[PDB]
Amino acid sequence: MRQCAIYGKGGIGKSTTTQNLVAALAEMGKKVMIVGCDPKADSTRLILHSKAQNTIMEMAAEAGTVEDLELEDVLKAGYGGVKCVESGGPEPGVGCAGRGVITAINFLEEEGAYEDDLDFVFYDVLGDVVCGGFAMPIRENKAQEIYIVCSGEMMAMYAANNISKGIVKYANSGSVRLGGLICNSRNTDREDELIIALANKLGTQMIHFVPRDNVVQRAEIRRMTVIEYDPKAKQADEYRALARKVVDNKLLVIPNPITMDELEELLMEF
Amino acid sequence: MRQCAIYGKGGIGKSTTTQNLVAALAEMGKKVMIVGCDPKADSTRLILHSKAQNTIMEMAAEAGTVEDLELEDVLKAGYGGVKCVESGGPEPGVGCAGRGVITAINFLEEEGAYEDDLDFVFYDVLGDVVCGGFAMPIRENKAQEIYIVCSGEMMAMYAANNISKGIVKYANSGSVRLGGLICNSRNTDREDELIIALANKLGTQMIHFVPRDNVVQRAEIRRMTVIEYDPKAKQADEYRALARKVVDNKLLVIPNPITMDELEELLMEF
Ligand code: SF4
Repeated sequence: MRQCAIYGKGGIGKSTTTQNLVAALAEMGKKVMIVGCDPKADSTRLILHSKAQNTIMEMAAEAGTVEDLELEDVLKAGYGGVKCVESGGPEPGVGCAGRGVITAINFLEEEGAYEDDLDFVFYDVLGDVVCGGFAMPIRENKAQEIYIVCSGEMMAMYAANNISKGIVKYANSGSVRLGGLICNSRNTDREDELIIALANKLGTQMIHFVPRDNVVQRAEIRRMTVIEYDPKAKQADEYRALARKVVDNKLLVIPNPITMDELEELLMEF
Repeated sequence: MRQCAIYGKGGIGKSTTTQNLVAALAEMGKKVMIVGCDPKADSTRLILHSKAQNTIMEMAAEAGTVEDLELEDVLKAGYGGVKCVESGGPEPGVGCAGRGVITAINFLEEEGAYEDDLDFVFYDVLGDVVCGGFAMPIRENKAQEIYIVCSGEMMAMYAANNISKGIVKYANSGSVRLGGLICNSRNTDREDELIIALANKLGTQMIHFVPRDNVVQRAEIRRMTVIEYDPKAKQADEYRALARKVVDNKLLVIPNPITMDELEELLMEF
C-alpha cells in the first residue's frame, strides 16, 4: 500500500487534479482511498458525484460520539470503486484542522480501512498554511510520498517551497519524501520552464504539466472527473500520463528548500 | 483606541485593501498600528516600502527568547507615522499560526506599544482556515471590530460566511462584532449587488465597494499604497471613502451565517 498526500495552495485546482489523478488510477484497476483534509475544497465531489460528502467530524457530532459511527456512514465508494472520506474542517474560530484528521485516521485504523486491499491512499491536504495541524497525515506516519500541486505564480511557488520545508522537518526523523511537483497550468508564458527550474533547485522533478482545458470545468459542473465525463478527451490522456508516472515513480527525495532571494530571482527572470 | 481586524480569504487583495485603508486613516491624521497575522501576505510592505518586514517569531528564534528583542527590532514606522509589526507564520510543518500572534500581542503590550496615543489597531488576518489559531486576536480580547474583505467569487463569499461563524462562537464572551463586508472588486457582473445581498443575509452591510483600478497594482509593484503613490487618483478617494465610513461606523452586529443551500441560491440568482 502506497501512502501518499497531495499538498498545494488553494484556488489553483489542486483537488480537481487530485480527483482526476485518482480517477485515472482507478481506470488502471488501482484500488484507491481519498481522505479529504482541505476545508477550502470538496476532495471527493468528482468521485462520489456528491455536492458535499458528510464529514467524520460532522457525523461524530450528529451521533454525539465517534465509536457509535459505522464505517458505511464515513467511507463511500464512487467512480472505479474509489473509497472516499472527508475529515471535516476545524470548528469555526475554535478548532484545529489536525483534530479532524487525527479522528479520521484513528477511526479508519480501528475499523480496518487500511488493510482492505488498497494500492494507494491519497490525503488531499490544504497548503495555504504550513502548520502542525495540516501536517497531521505526515505526523501520524500515514503519508510517505508527497506530491505538490503548484503553478507559475508567486504564492503557488512560495507554498511549494514552504511545504518542502515541512517535509525536511519530518524527513530529518522519519520516512516522508517529496515525489515531485505537479504544474496546474494557468495558461502562462512558458510556465512549465518556471516549475521545472523550481523542481531542479528543490532536487525533485516536475512529474507532470496539467494543461488548461475547457473540458475540466465542463466535467466539474457535472460533479465528475474528465476521466469519467469524456474518456476520449486529450485532457483525459493528460491525467492518464500523470497517473502512469506516479505508479512508476522511484524519485522520492528529501527536498532542498530555497531562500526568498532565490525564489524572487526566479520570478523576476520569468 | 479602536481594536479592529480585517479577515478574508487569500489571493483577493485583502492585505492591499488593509494597507490602503490604513494609509487613508493616517492621511486623515489618525494614529494607526498594523499587526500582520497573514502568512500568505506582506501586511506592512506597502507602508514600510520593504519587501518582507522582519517578524517577531524570526527575530525571537534567532535571539533565543522574545525578552531579548527590543521594541525597535519589531515595531517600524512607515508612511504617515503608521506603526508596523509582523507576527511571523508557523514554523513549517510543526508550528501554529496562533503562536506568532499571541507572541506579538504579549510583546507589544509588555513593551507599551498599545499605551501610545493610537486611534486604531488593525490585525491583518488570513481567513483561508477559520481555526482557533487565526482566531487569536479575538480570543485575547484584542480585536472588537471585524471587517471581512470578500469578492463576487464563490470561495471569497464562503470564507466570509465561515469567518462570520467564528465571530458567533465568541459573541457571548466579549464585544467582538462584525462591522461590515468590504468588496474587493474582481469585475464580476453585478458584483456590488451580490455582496450587498450577502451582507443583508448575514445581518451586516457592504461598508464599501473597492473598484478594480490598475493604479493599485502600479503602486503595489513599487511597494506603496495608492494614497502615497498617487494621492490625486480616483482610487485614492475610494480608500478615503472606506476610511471615513469605518471611522463613522456604528453598525456592529452578531452576524447570521447562511447554509450552503442559501449561498448557492444567491450565486445562481446572479
Ligand atoms: S495548528 Fe494550524 S490548523 Fe491548527 S489551530 Fe494552529 S494554525 Fe490552525
